[PDB]
Amino acid sequence: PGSATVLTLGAHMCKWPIGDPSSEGFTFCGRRSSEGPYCVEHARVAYQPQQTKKKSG
Amino acid sequence: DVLDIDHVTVGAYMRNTLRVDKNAIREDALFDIYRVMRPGEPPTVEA
Ligand SMILES: [Zn+2]
Repeated sequence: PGSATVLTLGAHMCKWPIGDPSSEGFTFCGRRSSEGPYCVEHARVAYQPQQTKKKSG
Repeated sequence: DVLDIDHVTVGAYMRNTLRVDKNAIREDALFDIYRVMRPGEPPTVEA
């Protein structure tokens, strides 16, 4: 569970959903997560870990 | 062992070229070559 609902979501806050939106309790983390939609604890699990990609140009 | 370069038979053209370039590491030369080939693109060591 988080510490902020879908209404009290301000700028520079975590937005990783927890639970089911069609459920009773559905909130977000709501922590210090500036310069990014998700938090630092979930930024490494959401995006592709170990980014290794390259091509020609 | 210092050098063998006179001014009558051999020239210092190859040695002088090492003082005009600012690239030292191989990655620097690779990035410069990639920028010269594909201009206007962020070069990476992998590509
Ligand atoms: Zn989160």
